[PDB]
Amino acid sequence: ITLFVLVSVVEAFIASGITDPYEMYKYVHVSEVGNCSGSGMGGVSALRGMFKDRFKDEPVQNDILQESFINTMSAWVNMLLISSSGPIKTPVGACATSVESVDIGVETILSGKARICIVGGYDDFQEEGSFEFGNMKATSNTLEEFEHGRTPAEMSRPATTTRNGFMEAQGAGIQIIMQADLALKMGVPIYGIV
Amino acid sequence: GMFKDRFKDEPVQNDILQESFINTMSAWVNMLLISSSGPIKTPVGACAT
Amino acid sequence: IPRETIPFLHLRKKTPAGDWKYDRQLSSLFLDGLEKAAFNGVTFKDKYVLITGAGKGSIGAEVLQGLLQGGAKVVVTTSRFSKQVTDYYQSIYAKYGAKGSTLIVVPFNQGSKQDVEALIEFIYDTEKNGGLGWDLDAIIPFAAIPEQGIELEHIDSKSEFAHRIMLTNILRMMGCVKKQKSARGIETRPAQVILPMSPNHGTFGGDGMYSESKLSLETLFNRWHSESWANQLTVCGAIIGWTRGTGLMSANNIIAEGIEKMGVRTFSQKEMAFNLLGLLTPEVVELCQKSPVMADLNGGLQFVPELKEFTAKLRKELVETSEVRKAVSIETALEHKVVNGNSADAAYAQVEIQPRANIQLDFPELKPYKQVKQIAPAELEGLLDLERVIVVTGFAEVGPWGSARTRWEMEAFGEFSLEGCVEMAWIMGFISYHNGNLKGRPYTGWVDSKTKEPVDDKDVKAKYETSILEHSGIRLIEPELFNG
Amino acid sequence: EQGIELEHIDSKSEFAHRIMLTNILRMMGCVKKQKSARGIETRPAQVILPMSPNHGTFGGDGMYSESKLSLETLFNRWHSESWANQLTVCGAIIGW
Amino acid sequence: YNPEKKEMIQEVIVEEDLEPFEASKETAEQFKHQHGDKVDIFEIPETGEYSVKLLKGATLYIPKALRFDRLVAGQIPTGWNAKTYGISDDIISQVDP
Amino acid sequence: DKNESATINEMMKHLGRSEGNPVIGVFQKFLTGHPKGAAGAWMMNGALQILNSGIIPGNRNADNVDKILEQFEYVLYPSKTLKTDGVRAVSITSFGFGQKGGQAIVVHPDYLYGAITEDRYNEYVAKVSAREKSAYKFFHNGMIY
Amino acid sequence: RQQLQVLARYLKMDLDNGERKFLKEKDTVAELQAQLDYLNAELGEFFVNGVATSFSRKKARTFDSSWNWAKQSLLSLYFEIIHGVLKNVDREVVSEAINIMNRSNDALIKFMEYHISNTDETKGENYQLVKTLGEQLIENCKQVLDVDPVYKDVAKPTGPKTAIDKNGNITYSEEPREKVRKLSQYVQEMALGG
Amino acid sequence: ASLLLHVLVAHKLKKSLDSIPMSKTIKDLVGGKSTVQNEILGDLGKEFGTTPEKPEETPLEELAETFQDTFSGALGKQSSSLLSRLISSKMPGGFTITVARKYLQTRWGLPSGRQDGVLLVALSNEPAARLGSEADAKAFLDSMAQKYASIVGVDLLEEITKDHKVLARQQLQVLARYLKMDLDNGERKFLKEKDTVAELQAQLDYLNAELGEFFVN
Ligand SMILES: Nc1ncnc2c1ncn2[C@@H]1O[C@H](COP(=O)(O)O)[C@@H](O)[C@H]1OP(=O)(O)O
Ligand code: NA
Ligand code: NA
Ligand code: NA
Ligand code: NA
Ligand code: NA
Ligand code: NA
Repeated sequence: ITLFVLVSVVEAFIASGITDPYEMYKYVHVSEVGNCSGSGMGGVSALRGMFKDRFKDEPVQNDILQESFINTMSAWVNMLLISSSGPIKTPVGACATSVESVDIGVETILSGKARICIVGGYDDFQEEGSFEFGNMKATSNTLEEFEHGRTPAEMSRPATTTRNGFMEAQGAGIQIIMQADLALKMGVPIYGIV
Repeated sequence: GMFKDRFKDEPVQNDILQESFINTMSAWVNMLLISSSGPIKTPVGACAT
Repeated sequence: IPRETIPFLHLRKKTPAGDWKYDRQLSSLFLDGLEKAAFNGVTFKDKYVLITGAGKGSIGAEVLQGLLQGGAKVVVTTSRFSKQVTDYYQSIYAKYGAKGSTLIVVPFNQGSKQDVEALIEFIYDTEKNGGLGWDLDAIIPFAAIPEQGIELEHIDSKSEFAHRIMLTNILRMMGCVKKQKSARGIETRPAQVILPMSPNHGTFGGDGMYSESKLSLETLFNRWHSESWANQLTVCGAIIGWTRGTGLMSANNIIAEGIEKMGVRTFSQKEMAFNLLGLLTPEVVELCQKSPVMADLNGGLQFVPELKEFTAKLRKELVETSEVRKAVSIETALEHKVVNGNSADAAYAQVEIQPRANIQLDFPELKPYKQVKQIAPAELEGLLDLERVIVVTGFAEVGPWGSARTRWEMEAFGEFSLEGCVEMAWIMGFISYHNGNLKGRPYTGWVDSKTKEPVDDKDVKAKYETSILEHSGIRLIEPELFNG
Repeated sequence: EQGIELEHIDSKSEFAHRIMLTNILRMMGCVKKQKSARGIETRPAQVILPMSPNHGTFGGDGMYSESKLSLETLFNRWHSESWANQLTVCGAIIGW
Repeated sequence: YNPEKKEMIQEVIVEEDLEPFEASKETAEQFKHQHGDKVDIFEIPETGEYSVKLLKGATLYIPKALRFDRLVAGQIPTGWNAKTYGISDDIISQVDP
Repeated sequence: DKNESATINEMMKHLGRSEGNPVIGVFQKFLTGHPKGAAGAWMMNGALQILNSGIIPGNRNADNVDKILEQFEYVLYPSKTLKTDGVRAVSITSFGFGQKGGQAIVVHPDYLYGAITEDRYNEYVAKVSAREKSAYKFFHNGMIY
Repeated sequence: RQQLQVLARYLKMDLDNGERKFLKEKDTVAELQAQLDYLNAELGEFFVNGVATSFSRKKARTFDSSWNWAKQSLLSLYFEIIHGVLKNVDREVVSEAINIMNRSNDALIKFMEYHISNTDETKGENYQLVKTLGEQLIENCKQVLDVDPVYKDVAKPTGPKTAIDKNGNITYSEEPREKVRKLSQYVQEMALGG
Repeated sequence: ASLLLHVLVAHKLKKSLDSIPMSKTIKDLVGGKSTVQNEILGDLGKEFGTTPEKPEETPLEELAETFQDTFSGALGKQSSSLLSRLISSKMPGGFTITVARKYLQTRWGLPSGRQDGVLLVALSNEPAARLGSEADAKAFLDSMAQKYASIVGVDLLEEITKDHKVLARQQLQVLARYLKMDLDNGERKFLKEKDTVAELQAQLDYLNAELGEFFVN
């Protein structure tokens, strides 16, 4: 999950024409670049290492616990790219964490605690999660879909008569948000007003 | 229950996943006591949450 | 209609002698139906129809568009049930499906006795029993498979099967809806069967058992009288004429213009669909209930003699003219080259430019101020604290459709640009950049990651797109991606 | 086939139709192939087709009428296909 | 939980065919699905249950026990019970502590 | 999908949205599936791309719209892409386990430039144009190497 | 080997029962295989494969949401005219008008009324064109509200044209028929014969 | 069907039979926990086959009578799975479901139908941990036989020769191992062939369904 976030953050800075994160510190205090991105379950592969692989006495990094936490994707982003000493408010919002993130991000800038904020959500897919969503009957039953002659392409069909559960996926999404006044000053692209 | 008890085919509630999430303590509080339709912003902050 | 003249579309009456001759009166009834239909339209509201053989590119599909436009409720069979076919019929309904219309697509093999019985059971069964709870008003059994190059001595498995689809299981299908109606004491809602008949029975040869299939259907004109099913089914034979396919280059289309020079009419699929939908007008529905109807929809083709030898001559003369011109062309080209040299024809061959991908960041377009100031109210200028306006400055994703660039192409357009295709090929590791010698020659650009063979951007789509789509988006879980 | 109307047409009738049409076509085809194999262009076999004047006139004949009517294609296939030197067709419309 | 006796499991490869044992058809089929060649299952004609012969080459998990060296924790006082605060049995069994 | 349709429909009904002016729904998960936490970040990326392109993508898997949703007269469920002559604002709505409701509104960025002077805008346009050329330089180098 | 044998005898174990049952089953396989082979010899592979079942009630897709598709059709027409994809000559705009009329209800009229009335003709000739087409289409839909919908093919009827260039390439186009521009005229052509 | 439905709904909510009154509905008993309603309806479909129109709103007394009209008295897939798990997870080593039916036939003289009832009652009084001794397992089934006696209203050595046949059986096994004899190869090949018979029989049955006996003969 941390790899998906690192790639997403990098690509998002490039989409904002910020090639070197440290450019922000020409315009802004080290204390005023924040990360309000979050996750529903976080590093679930690390959770398996903790709870299952350890139980089987399979070899597992001694720091595996650190890698499971929802707030360590944002930690690696700061420790590898950003180097901010700014806000770090990490939402758990299940399927809504990305919008919760934007909300926290907006309020964090409007409070004066930050002028730029990384924002968004991320979650992986793994055996255990898939099974549990199945036990809750939240996900489409693929054998039922096949009985109905549905191909995988057409198994996620919102607002349809025959819709029959959600199709689970994996990945990350990052936005960079800032004061319009700063965006204009920095001459970065402006894709939308929150 | 999700990662170990299931693996051992020990019986485990089918909604066990819902009960693991950081944001469902706050859900039960709202669903049993408060009944607010107000903000719900749930931080993960390790030792600083 | 000039008396002494037989129209290009007419109905027929059975003479006591037993032949089906043109009838001026019935033909007037039908042709007036068509004229009315063309100016004012025909409604099919409250008409329940089963149609087999309505695949894309067919006459059936043009009939189906019409039924839906008129508010019919229709069951379409497909023997090629698939997401492509499912989406095809959805787009037809989304375009033509009138108020009161419904379209029901079912997989169905008219070759299978079991499918025939199961389909009719499904149509007639209650909604409580997972059926449609319908009672059919029209059956259009156009399902068929081509037989070509199969003369008498070649007739085998395919032909015997084809004959099952195109005759024996049509009888079975009719019999089933007869049984279902009678079972429920339905004596006063006959289903009109639009039989697809042929004017030419082993005229051309090599059609396997096509001609035997299509001629056999002509018994139903008499069985309607002689058996106990007249109140349940009515028979409406359409003698379907020469029908130019999807309007592309066919071996049959190229001689159509030639056939028409004889004073004879070939038909577009829309024309033939109109002709056929003209048999579901209230007037001819009622005519079918009196006695079996027979509609010649064969553009006076009956009247050109030795139709096979003539057809065959038209094709020979076209092909001859083409072949000799192509040969004489190639030879005068070579005679030029020998006389003038390979110099003369290097100062001829143009230089073509193939595209390379040029992936863009797509920053938003900034319009000139005069134009952008018209968007927002005049009053907004200097009204906002811009430190308290929050703005998205950049965005990105990692997901089933690659980057935000590639996902957007797929979301919005359903297919990749060159730039989309090259980005996916790069993400997925199909291709890697290379800059240095490749087998002693210097090379700059894409290379297949496995073979290290060079790859032009123009070839990326042909080489890798099928795999990119097979292994992107929502698909079967690949164990290598989730730790086995 | 007796007492078999449209809705009764099943195994017996589909089989009867095989005897009385599809395997007659097959039989003709075989003697065509055997003659041609031996370059026999000048000894046609005369096929006395047993045809019917009544096609679903009486009803309840299963697929009798479809069998007997189908045979009438051979009047045209003799001209349109490559077997005219091997088989000749002689339809007998057999009465009561 | 006893930090002095952590329960773990060790993968071992069966060196010798095991003694057969009885199990449901459903369970026997589950064993067969996992082990393939390396287990035989056979219907017991009388009972309708199945015999399960785990064969040489099959993988087993044999419980073993670790001594851990964090023996102490700040724990909510012994006897604490959500029930004494008024929380229903139905909430207690639904919800994480 | 029913709950969401009903809550959007009632938001519009209460704020007196014009009869005959339904919001146009995009259902991005037909293509991507549901990535839990990231769900709304993908939807936001899409909203931004819609605003800037003026293109509203179609739910290509909307084979048949649930009859139950006809009642929500302020929602349109398109099956195919519309190239519009502009989109001024987009609603992103999210619903998570444990009563996590969410709405963001994103407004078209050209509404910002209304607030500043011609001089300031022109300076910005110059500066972005330069940054963009440099970003393209960075991106292509970073991709191939 | 002999010690095993005497132990088997004592236990009343029948060491060969398994192989006995197998040999018997192997025979009934060959017996069935021959019956199935005979049917393939008589009917042929094409027929035996061909006669396989496809129909299945659970694969029945059902399309009935015309109420939604009308508003989509309308908006697609509207923007095609604004962008000049459709012009005031194209017959596609007459037939797409028929399909909208064929779905006229109170909601559809309210939808067109909103969109057509709120289009600003001053934005360009295409906006004026759609506003006029729109007003006319609303008037139509009002009249045909409470009228049975109708099959009306308004397409350009065509005839075959075959051409062979100087280099013997064979072209086939579908060309407009001389004196036959619409189906009213097609019916006339058919009545007169030849 | 009333004992079978009571036990399945009681065991799901993890409550004794007396805690769940049969006058209440599934929707009622579940509270707002629709996650658990979907499981009970899935379990009743797995068990009996079909279901009334709205089973969640039908009181369990009434649901029982609808199932009773189409019920053979046989245990069905869901009950059988839960009784297999009860025995395999809560009974002491070697105490099979077959050992537990031999004990209910020997000690209490109950045939296959009544043992089905004793084990259903045992499932709704499922011990929390595995029982320690064969003594504790018999003590449990004795207590569960008397609870079944209440609910249905009913009133309640050649082991040396077996011990030798076990020795003989094991001596055979070690000799077979030494000889590299695969005593079960025969049965293995038979099971495989029996499957390819059913496979062909189905192909031949399908052709008879399509063409009919008259044509195929
Ligand atoms: N076995 C079959 N069962 C049903 N319909 C068939 C079968 N084989 C072919 N068809 C249909 O016959 C039609 C013939 O059309 P045409 O007039 O172009 O010959 C096809 O488009 C096809 O529809 P589909 O392809 O959906 O099965
Ligand atoms: Na899943
Ligand atoms: Na919890
Ligand atoms: Na290019
Ligand atoms: Na994505
Ligand atoms: Na569909
Ligand atoms: Na679709």
